[PDB]
Amino acid sequence: NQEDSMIMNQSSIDRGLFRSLFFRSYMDQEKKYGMSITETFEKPQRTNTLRMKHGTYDKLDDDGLIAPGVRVSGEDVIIGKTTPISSKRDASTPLRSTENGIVDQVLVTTNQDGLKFVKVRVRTTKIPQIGDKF
Amino acid sequence: EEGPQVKIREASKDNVDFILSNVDLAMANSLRRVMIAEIPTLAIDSVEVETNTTVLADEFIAHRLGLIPLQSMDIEQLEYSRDCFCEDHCDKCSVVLTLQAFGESESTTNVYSKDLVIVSNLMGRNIGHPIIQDKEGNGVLICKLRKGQELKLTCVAKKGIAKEHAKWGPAAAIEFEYDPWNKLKHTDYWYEQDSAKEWPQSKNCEYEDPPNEGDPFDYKAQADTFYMNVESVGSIPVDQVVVRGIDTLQKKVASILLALTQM
Amino acid sequence: PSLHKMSMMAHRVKVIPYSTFRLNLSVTSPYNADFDGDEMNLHVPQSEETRAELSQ
Amino acid sequence: MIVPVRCFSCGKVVGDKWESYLNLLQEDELDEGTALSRLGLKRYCCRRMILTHVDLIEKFLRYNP
Amino acid sequence: KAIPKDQRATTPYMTKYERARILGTRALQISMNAPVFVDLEGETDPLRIAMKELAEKKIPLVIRRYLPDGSFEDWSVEELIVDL
Amino acid sequence: KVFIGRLPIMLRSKNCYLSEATESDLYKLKECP
Amino acid sequence: RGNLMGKRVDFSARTVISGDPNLELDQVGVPKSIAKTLTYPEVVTPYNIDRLTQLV
Amino acid sequence: ATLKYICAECSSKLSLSRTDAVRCKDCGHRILLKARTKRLVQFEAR
RNA sequence: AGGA
Ligand SMILES: Nc1ncnc2c1ncn2[C@@H]1O[C@H](COP(=O)(O)CP(=O)(O)OP(=O)(O)O)[C@@H](O)[C@H]1O
Ligand SMILES: [Mg+2]
Ligand SMILES: [Zn+2]
Ligand SMILES: [Zn+2]
Ligand SMILES: [Zn+2]
Repeated sequence: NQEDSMIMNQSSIDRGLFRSLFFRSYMDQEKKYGMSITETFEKPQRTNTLRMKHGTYDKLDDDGLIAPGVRVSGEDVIIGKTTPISSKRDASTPLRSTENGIVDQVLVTTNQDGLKFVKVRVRTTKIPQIGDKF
Repeated sequence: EEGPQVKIREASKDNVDFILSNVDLAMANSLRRVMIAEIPTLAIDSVEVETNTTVLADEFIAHRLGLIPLQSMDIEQLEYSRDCFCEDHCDKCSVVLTLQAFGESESTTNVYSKDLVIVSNLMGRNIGHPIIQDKEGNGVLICKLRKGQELKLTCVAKKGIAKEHAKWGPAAAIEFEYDPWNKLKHTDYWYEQDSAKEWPQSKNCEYEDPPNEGDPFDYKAQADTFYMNVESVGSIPVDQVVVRGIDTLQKKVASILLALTQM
Repeated sequence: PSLHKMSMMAHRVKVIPYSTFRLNLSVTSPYNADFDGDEMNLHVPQSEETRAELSQ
Repeated sequence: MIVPVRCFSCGKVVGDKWESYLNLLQEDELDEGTALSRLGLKRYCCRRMILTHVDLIEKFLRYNP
Repeated sequence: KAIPKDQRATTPYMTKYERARILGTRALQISMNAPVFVDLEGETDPLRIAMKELAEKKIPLVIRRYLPDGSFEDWSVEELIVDL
Repeated sequence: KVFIGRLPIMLRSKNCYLSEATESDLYKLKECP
Repeated sequence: RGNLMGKRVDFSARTVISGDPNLELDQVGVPKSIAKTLTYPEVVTPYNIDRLTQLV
Repeated sequence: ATLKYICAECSSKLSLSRTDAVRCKDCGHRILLKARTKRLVQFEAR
């Protein structure tokens, strides 16, 4: 506990001392491109584009969205989206590499226009550890 | 009667005051540590969630379920899953609890330690029953629901120790004191005018003689006589937090002998 | 900062648990480090030649 | 936000002691220092648990879904 | 220009920088599977072997000490005093 | 008579819905009192 | 000053620091995760061949 | 069995497919939530 | 907008 550091009761931490909830909302929307060229919220496979993320697409359901129960981890794809051109380019939103947790709330709405708008809240519990500030 | 002596000052369901005499401090303390740290208990260690419409998070509730004290009377006739030969768990190594609650009422529907139901076979052994020390017989308040707020969980309680997680803590605080009159000079009182005035007198001062000023310093004097209070949580009864502590420490030593034998 | 010859010193690795770099307390003054949430940088030499420079 | 089971510091079960502490205050018109003490909470670690709790759950319960 | 052996006026002692550069160079060489001029008495670290070569004074290298004008004195690691 | 653009309203101001709302209303409205 | 005098570099790590009375003045506590990332390029030599074959 | 989406306010189950209108089958409010997995979640209680 |  020398030079501005402290000793914490590991026992207390187990009992719930200083534990916190951490949330984060990843968001996306289907974009329409003039000539009725829309993006798709779907789980993509190979199909001529091959331009997809290095992590699992398997946690995604047929709507290109993870169910609100699922444990997510690396660069697991949270939102599945595609943009074809004159075909499935990948526009899939992966969980911030540095993070992990459990899918908390998925929200499927409408844009001010009329496009498919999506928001994904992910939740983790942060337990007091050695380098933590107080 | 034998080597180190014991004299219970006050006993109850969940607290034992006693005076440990004819011992070394290093031994009273080693016993102190064991009672906190190394006596096995049963505690929920796996929570599988089916439904939660609650205002609380799956893991927040999960954390709470572990801390709910369970019957660990016959804990010795249960295996550590680590040692048990199954894929995951079984009746030899675990107790399976169930919790289902729904807000049928308009008023806030509560979720208690009692609402847990054993679904596994207890092999006719006193284990897994949620400890209810409560006046109205409810035990720990896990949660609160409103209307369509539902909760569905399956819990696997397992044998474990405090060193792994404090939820397997068989005992709450352990009172420990020696030399209420500081005759050993194991402390040096911080004061302003008078140490004797500024510092409160211990209740244990009554069970030892005052120093008497007109006496030289007893350097030969060693520490024996320990005023202790062991408090139980419910999992194991007070006497057994003491006894099982003594037995745990004893086995811990015996292992060293056996280790030397294999060598 | 790194206003010093001593604000960059060579150390012996000690692989350990938990997520923080651990330093001896006496070494605290040359770096001007404290543990109110300070972070530090580690640089690994890739040569047998550069390693010597560091140790020597 | 919902009464902690067990005192952080010593581990004494405190999860049951909430509903009663609130009754001893309303129904029994008692002061906090007595109510806590009647419930057995003697060590200040145990006392702060019940005394300094802010049962936020009750607010969250007030939202429809 | 290159100063002759008689006429050399630099230190008869090896510099902290010279010693370091020699140990480094020899460690790098030993590590690149170069021949070792000492019995490795169970030795395996090329730096530890380099210290042994410098101790037995069996390092076949020369320090070319340049002067500000461009001239230089050549010194054998054999002839350089190691009070370092 | 004629539409001349849209003005961002400050929450809890006279022109905002919540100004006149009761605790019970705000809770319905999914807003923290 | 941005890309020549100073540069971003590989074989570099950064975390929070904490003091340790059980570390020697000259050592540094390196979190396992950091050690499992930072790499040193060792040459296959007869002296190390067996050791290296094991780390691989 | 199976309830694809849940309405954010009235909490009524919706169960819709791609191109089936992002709106509630009673009230308006285009909000819609996802309804948690059948693949069940398990936590170490520590 | 924050960190030593
Ligand atoms: N803007 C800045 N630029 C560079 N270094 C800075 C800086 N601000 C702070 N520091 C560094 O951080 C050190 C600590 O400053 P502070 O965090 O404010 C605590 P303190 O002022 O040293 O007093 P204390 O040790 O009694 O608590 C400084 O001595 C300095 O090296
Ligand atoms: Mg600082
Ligand atoms: Zn088993
Ligand atoms: Zn306490
Ligand atoms: Zn609706």
